[PDB]
Amino acid sequence: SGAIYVGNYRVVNRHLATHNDWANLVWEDSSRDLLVSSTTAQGCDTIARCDCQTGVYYCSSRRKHYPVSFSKPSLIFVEASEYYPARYQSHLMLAVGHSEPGDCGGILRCQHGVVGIVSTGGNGLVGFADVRDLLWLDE
Ligand SMILES: NC(=O)[C@H]1CCC(=O)N(Cc2cccc3cc[nH]c23)C1
Ligand SMILES: [Zn+2]
Repeated sequence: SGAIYVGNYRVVNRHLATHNDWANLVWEDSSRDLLVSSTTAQGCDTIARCDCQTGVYYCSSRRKHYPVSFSKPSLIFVEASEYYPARYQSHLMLAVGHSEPGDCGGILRCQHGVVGIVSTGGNGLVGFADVRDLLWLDE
């Protein structure tokens, strides 16, 4: 589980979005596994605007934060799940680290702020949905 709160927006994994998220839909992309909904309260998270390839993510299946090296956003083949058939997910960053499905939503942070959220895993790998290119989150 996990969301990002910047301004009047809430960023969640599209596969974990609620009825409230869908009834206040701002933008969704199934190929990126992202969904953005609108909020009444004002969020304080800082979105990183950078090309950083090192950061720290939160892993709820271990209650720990882990430092990682991750790839630049790209089209990666992702195995079938109960939410999506086997497809290519775009804007995906891979890292060597522990991940379990319930870890989706855990934030990846660098020295400039929030980079993205946990979205894929398996085989000792962890994949993150990049949010740094969504400049409209600060406006
Ligand atoms: N973005 C996607 O396609 C998601 C859809 C829902 C989902 O459970 N997964 C599989 C998955 C995610 C995170 C961690 C692990 C570990 C094993 N399987 C994992 C992928
Ligand atoms: Zn950075």
